Amino acid sequence: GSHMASQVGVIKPWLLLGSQDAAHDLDTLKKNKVTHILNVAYGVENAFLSDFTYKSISILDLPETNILSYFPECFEFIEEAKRKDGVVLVHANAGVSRAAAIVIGFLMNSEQTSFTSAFSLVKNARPSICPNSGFMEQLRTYQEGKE
Repeated sequence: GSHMASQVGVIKPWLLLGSQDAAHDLDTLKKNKVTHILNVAYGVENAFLSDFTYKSISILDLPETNILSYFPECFEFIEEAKRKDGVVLVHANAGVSRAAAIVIGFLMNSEQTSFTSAFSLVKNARPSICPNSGFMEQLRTYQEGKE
């Protein structure tokens, strides 16, 4: 639909979580010092191609989507933005399910923190998160083989 105001969540100094409206808000991308944009929706345009480094990974917000399977490509890119001393916006469409799951899993992977703690960090930053129940269960299981 038509563009609306948005509120991104701060996950790390260098890692933001938000919606496609945030991805399409040049005023706030500027203010937030964004350098990198990770688009994990389906069919959302990258609007400012000369202005940011982009990565698009097509993902469907369905409970049968295996969110874990997209982690390497997402986490690679997130780490690129960090290594460059930039800021990455991770977004999808609503930015409450796919994109939320990616960031929760990124915290679990990068710092070996629990699902419950990663989830709480992300939801405190972005109270609108609400991952689909497939993603939820997938995240609960993630990396349990290393215990």
